[PDB]
Amino acid sequence: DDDIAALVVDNGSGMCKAGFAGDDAPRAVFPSIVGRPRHQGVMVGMGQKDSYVGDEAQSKRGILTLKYPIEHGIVTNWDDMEKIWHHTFYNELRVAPEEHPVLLTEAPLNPKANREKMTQIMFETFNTPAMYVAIQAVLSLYASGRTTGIVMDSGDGVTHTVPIYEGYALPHAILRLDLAGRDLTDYLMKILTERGYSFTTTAEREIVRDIKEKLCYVALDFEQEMATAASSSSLEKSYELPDGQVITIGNERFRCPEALFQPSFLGMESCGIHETTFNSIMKCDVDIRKDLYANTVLSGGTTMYPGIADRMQKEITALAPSTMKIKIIAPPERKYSVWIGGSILASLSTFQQMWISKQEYDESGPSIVHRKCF
Amino acid sequence: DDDIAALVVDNGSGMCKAGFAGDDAPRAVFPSIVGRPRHQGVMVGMGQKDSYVGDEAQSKRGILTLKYPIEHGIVTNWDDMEKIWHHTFYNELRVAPEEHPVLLTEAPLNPKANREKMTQIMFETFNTPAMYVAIQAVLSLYASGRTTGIVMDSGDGVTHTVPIYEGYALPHAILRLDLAGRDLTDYLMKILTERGYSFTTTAEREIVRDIKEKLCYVALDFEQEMATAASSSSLEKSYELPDGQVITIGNERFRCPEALFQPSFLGMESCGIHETTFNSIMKCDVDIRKDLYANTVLSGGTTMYPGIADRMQKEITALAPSTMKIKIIAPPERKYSVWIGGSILASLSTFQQMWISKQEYDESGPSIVHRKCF
Amino acid sequence: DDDIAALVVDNGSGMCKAGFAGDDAPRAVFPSIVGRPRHQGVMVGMGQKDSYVGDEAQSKRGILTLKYPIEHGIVTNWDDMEKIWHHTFYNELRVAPEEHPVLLTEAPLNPKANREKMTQIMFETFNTPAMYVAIQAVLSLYASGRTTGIVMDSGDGVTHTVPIYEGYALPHAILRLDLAGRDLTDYLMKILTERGYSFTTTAEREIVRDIKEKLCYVALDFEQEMATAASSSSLEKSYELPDGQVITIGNERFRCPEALFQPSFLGMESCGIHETTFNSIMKCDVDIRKDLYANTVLSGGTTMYPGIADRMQKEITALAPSTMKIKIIAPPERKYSVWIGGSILASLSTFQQMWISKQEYDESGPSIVHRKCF
Amino acid sequence: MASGVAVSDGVIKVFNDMKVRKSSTPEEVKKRKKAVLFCLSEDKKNIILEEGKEILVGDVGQTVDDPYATFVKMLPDKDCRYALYDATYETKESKKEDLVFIFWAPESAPLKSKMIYASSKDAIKKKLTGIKHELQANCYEEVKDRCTLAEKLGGSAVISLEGKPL
Amino acid sequence: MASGVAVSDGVIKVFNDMKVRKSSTPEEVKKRKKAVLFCLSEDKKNIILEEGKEILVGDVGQTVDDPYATFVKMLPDKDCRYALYDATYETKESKKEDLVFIFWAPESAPLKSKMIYASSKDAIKKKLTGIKHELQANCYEEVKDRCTLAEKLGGSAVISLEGKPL
Repeated sequence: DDDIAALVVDNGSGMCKAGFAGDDAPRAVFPSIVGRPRHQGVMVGMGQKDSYVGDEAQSKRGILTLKYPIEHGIVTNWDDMEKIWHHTFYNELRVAPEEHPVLLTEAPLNPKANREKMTQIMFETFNTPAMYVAIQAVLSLYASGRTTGIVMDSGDGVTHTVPIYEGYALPHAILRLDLAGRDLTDYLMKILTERGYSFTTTAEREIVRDIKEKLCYVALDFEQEMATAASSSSLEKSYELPDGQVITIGNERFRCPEALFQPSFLGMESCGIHETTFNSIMKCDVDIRKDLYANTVLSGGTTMYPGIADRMQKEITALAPSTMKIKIIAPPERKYSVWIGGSILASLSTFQQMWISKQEYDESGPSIVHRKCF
Repeated sequence: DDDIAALVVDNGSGMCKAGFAGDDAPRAVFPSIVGRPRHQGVMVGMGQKDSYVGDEAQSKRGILTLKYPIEHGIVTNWDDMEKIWHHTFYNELRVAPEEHPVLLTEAPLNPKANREKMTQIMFETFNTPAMYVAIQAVLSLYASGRTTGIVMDSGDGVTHTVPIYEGYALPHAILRLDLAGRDLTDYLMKILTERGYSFTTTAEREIVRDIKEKLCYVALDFEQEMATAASSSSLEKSYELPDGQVITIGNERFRCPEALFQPSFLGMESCGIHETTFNSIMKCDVDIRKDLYANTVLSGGTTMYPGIADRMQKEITALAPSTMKIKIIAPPERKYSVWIGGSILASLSTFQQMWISKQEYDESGPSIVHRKCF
Repeated sequence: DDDIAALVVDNGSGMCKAGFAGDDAPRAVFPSIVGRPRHQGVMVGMGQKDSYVGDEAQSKRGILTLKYPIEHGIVTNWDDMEKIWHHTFYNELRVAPEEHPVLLTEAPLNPKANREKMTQIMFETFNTPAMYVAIQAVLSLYASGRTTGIVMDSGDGVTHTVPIYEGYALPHAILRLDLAGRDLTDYLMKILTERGYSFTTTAEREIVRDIKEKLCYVALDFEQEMATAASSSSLEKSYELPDGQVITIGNERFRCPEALFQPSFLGMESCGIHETTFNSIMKCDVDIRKDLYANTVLSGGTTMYPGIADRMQKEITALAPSTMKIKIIAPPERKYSVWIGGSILASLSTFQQMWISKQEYDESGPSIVHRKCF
Repeated sequence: MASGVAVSDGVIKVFNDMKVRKSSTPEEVKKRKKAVLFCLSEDKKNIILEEGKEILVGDVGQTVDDPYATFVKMLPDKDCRYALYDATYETKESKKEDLVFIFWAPESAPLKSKMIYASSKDAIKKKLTGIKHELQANCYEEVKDRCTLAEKLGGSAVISLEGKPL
Repeated sequence: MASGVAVSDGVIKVFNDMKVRKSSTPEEVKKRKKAVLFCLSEDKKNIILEEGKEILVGDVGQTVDDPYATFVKMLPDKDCRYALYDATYETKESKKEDLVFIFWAPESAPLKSKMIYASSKDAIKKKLTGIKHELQANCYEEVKDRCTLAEKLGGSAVISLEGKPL
C-alpha cells in the first residue's frame, strides 16, 4: 500500500491471473475469452455492445464468437488483449494502475516484434509509471534457488520445456507442446462422456474444472492399475455436482493424466511429453547432463495432481541410460510458483534501480527493452 | 434358408431393426421402449406381468414406466436389453436363433467393458452359434465402395460423426450429437402444436412419425423461403390423419430439418450439426482434407428428407475456405445403408473363416473379441 | 537399354536418389527411413510385418520406430541398408538389377572396414554383375572440368568440405559438418512456428520441404535486409498449402539460409560453415591458395537457394586477406551435379575395362577394391 | 465388417510378374502390362485376374497412344472391378513409375456385385501388403481426368502426365 | 413489461466513484463505499443514490466489524431498495472483490413502491451494462445468511466469508 505494490499480470492461452507484491500467490484468476456476434446474434434486436472478457462471457459463448487474444503463449490480436488489461485492473483487481506498476509475463522465445509493441501500449494506452517483462520458466527454476537446470512448466494454457543455464535459456533445447491445463479439462469431460454421462453444451464444460483439481490422480504404474480398476471395489471416488448428483469416477482417476504421457489414447502419433523433455537433454551438453537430472523442477497449472511426482521418477528412470542419480525438485507452492517468482522481487528498493520507466521509453523509444536486459 | 442366413440386429437409441442376409433392407423395424408400473399402475388390481417391448408398449406408456435400454448408442441397463433380443427373435423376426447366427451393431468408440459382456450374453443366455460386432459409420462408407472419407451418420436414434481412414476411425475426429431421428419427431409435433393443432398425449406422438417421412422437406435457401411462406399459395401441403382430417403444413415443410442446422430455434446455444462435421475436418490432417471433401457420405434414419442433399452443398461451400471441389456421395439405399452393409457380408463362405464362434469363447473367454479384429 | 545402362544409387543421411546412364539427372528421389514397432505399436493386434522404407513410412512414423541406416554419410546398421537397396531396385526404379550394373556413392574419407563389406553384399546378396564406388565431392569438381580446387558440397543429408588436387582428396583439409539439407527443413519449420503458425506433428514436416525449394532465399546483406523487413511492404511472399491457406513469409526469406552462415541463431557457439571452408584453405599449401580461390565449386542439395552465390562472394572477400581475385564456379546443373558425374561415365566402352566385376571378387576376395583404384 | 475375401493365388502370380517386369528383349518390353484388371469370380469366394481385359505399355507404340483412356472406356460404372495401373509419368527431370492400385467402385453399378467389392477393399489390399498410392473414383469423370492421376504426384511439379495432356 | 425506468445520471456518478475507488491516502481508503443504497425518488421518474443510507469499508476498522449485518438492519422488508455491495471476501490464497448488485425486493413490502421496483429490474440493470453477479432476497433470513453470499463464490473453496463467519 503506497510505495509501488507492483501489479503482476500473468498471461497465457487461458486461465490468466494477477495480484500484488509480498503475496504468496495471485489474488485473482480469470478465463481468457473475448466475444462478439456469432450466427447473426441468435435472433430479435441485434447490434448492442458485445466484447465480453472474463467468465461472464463463458455463459454467453453460444451467442458470442470467441477469439483467443493469446494463442499458445503469444498474442496475435491486440484489440482483444487490450480489453483484458482494462478489465483486469478496473474490474478484476479493482486497483488503479496509476499508483501500482505492472509486471507482464512472457512465453519462452517470445518474438521480437511483439516485445517492443507490448511495452509501447503500456506507456501510451494506460500511462503506467513502470513495467517489466519476465519468463515463467526462468522464475520457476529461480524460485527453487537453483540457476542451473531444466524446468518442465505446466502452464495454465500452454506447456513449455526451457532448460536454463545461468539465467540464459537454451534455444536449441526448447520445444512447444500444446497440452497443458485448459485442454486437459476438455479431455477429462470427453472421457467422462464415454462411460455414460451427458455433456453436450459448452456451459457445463466449466463444471469439470472443479473436478480436475479434486479428482485428478496419477497411478504408480498404469497397466497394473487398469486390472485393479475392472473389479471396482474402492476405486470409485465421490464428487459434488451443483445440482446434487454425484458423478462417480473409478478408472478415470489415473487415465486422464496419462494422456500427457501416452498421447495415443487421444489419437495422436506424437511422443509423450515426459519423453519430449528427455529429447532436450539428449541435445544438451553431455558433461552437464548429470547435473541437469538433479536440477529438475516441476511447476504450474496442472502439476498439482497427486501421484504425478511418483510417476515422473519411474518414466525418467526407464528413459535414462542408468548407473546415475535422478532427483526431482518439489516446491510446496508449485501451482503458484510462476506467479510467485514475479511477485516478490518487484518492490524491495534495489529493484527501483532496475525498473524500465515510462520516462525512459519517451527518450530511446521501443529499442530500450532490448538494451537494458543483461 | 439353411446354411446360416445371418440374423442382424441393429441397435440404437430408438427405432431398432433386424433381418436376413442377401436382403436389400431389413425385414422389420420396432420401437425401443420397456415398461413396468408407474404411479402405482393407475388403479384397481396391481401386480401383474409388465415388461413390454415393442410398439404395444407405446399405447401403454401412460400406465407403464419406460426405461431406455440404450441411451444415445450405449447400453446401461442389460435387463431391458435382454427382453428386446428375446422379443426380436421369438416375436418380431419369428425365426429360431439356433439355426441363424446373429450380428450386432455398435456405436463408434463403444466402451471396452460393454464389448466383452455383450459377447458373453449371446453365448450363454441364447446359445447362439456365431456372432459379430460392426460399426454403423464404417459400413456406410464401406457401402459406397470407398475406404477413405468422412461419414455423417443419421441414426434412427443418435447421430455420430466418424471420419474413416483405412477401416480405422479417428478418435480425435469423432463427436456425439443427440439429435437424429426420434427426437426430430418429438420436435415436429412441438412446432405443429404452435400453429394451432392439439397434441397433449403421448399416444398421438407416433402419428407424426408418418408425417415425418412423407412431409419433411429441406429448402434450397431458408430465409428467402420464409418470405415466400407468408403469402401461402401453393406452400400448404396435404397429409392423411387416421380419423379423416388433414393437417395442412406450409412453412413447416422446410423449418423442421432446419433445427439440426440452426439449433437456436430449439433454444440451444450450440453450433449446428453440419458445422460440427466441419470441426472434425479442421482437426484432421491438412493434406487429406481435399480428399475428405470428395469422400463425404450421407446415410441413415432421417437423411431421406428431400432437398437435404441440396442444402448440404450450400452450407459446406460457405463453411469451406474456397478454391476447391466439394463432392457428396449419394447412395440410393442410404436409409437402409447401415443395415445393408451388415447383411450382405455375413454368408458368402469366406466369412465362415472369420466368424467368432461359441466354441472359441469357451476356450479364451471374454478376451477373444479384442484379439481377432485386425 | 540392353548393354549395361548402369544403375546409380546415391546414399546419404537422407533424401537418397537413383537413375540410369546418359541421363542429365536422377530419375527418382526417396527418404531414408526404416520403421519397426514403437511404444508397443499403439494398440490392438500387434506383431505384423513392419520394416518400411520410403516415404510411405513417413506417415507411419508415429507408430513405427525409425532408425537411420546412414548416419551423417556412413552406414552403421547394415540390416536397414539392405531393405533400401531391395526397395530401390524392385519398388522405386522398377528395373531388374541383373541386367544393369550398379554404382554406389560414398562419403569422403569413408572407413576401410565398410568399404570391403559393401562390395561383399552386392556380389552375394544381390548377385550384381558389376559395381563401382565413387566420391560425391570428387565428381562435382570433376564435372566443372577442373581437377585442381576446393569443393563445398551441400549433400542431401550431410555437408562435407573436400579440397581435391589431381583426383586425391586432402585428409588434412577435410571436416565434417552436420547441417546440409534435411536438417534445414526441420529448422525452417521451427522458425515458421515462432511467428505464429501451428506445427506439432511430424506428418506436416514434409510439407515445409516444398516450401524450401520455392521460398528459400539468400540476401545480399543480412543486417540491412532485417531493417527493410520490419516495414513489410513487398517482403511478404505467397506459398501454396495442400488445404488452401497460404502461409506468408517475409523476413524468413533470407534468415533461414543464414543459419548455415550464422549458427548463433540456432544456439550454437560453432563457427559458420563458410568460415569452416576458409580454415581448410589456411591449412593448405600457401603457393596453391590463389589457384584454389579460382577453383571453388558450389554443388548439391540446398545450394540451389537463389541469392546464395551472391552471399558467398561477400563473405569470402571479408574472410580473405585481400589484393587478389576470388572466382566461383557455377554449373547450371549443380543440384544434380553429384549424381550427374556418376551417371555419364558408366557406359562408354572403355569404362568396361575399368569395372570391378563379380568374377574378380570371387578370386582375390574383399582385398580387390583397395588394389585397382589408382 | 473386416475382410470380405481371402485370396486365390491368381492375383499374386500376375502382381509378381509386374514387380520384376518379366522382360529383357525389345519383343517383351512392349508386352509388359501397364494396367491389369482384377475381379472376383462368381460366388466371390476367390479373387483373380481377368484374361479378357488388360492394358499393355507396348500399346502406346503399337497403335494406341493413350492407355489412360482405354482404361476409362473398358471400366463402365456399370461393372465394378479392381485394377493395377503403372503411373508412367514425367516429372521435369525424366520419368519413373509409381505402382498404384486403381479402385473402381461406382455407386451406380449393379448392387449385388458392387457391394461385395466395396466390402472387400480391406481384404484385397490385405494381400497387397500395404500399397504405396491409390486412386479411387465411382464415376467416369474422375477416372477420365488427368488431374486425379496428377494429384498423387503433387501437381505443382509435373508438366506432362503422358508427355502431352498437362 | 420491459424497462420501467430510464436513468437520472445520479447512479452512474456514484457507480463511477466505486469503479475507480477515488482513493490514494489512508484517509480516504477507509471512506470508500463497501455498500451503497439506491432507490427511485418520488414519482419514480428518476433513479438515484440515497444520501442517508450507505456502508463504508472504513467502518470495519473504525467501529463496526460486520458491514454485512448493518446492511441487514438498514434494509427492512418494509422498504424496497436497490443496492451495490462489494464482496470483500477471502478465498484460501488472499482476498479480492466481486462487484455485486444486491436486489432487495421483499414481497411483503408496501405494494405501491415495491411494484415499480420489481418491474424496474431490467431497466435498472439496463444502465448497469450487464452485471457480473447478483444476490437477491425478499426476506431478512436470506439477506442475513452468510451462505447466500458464499453461494456466488462456489462454496467449496472458501473458509472465511469475512475472515470469521464460515
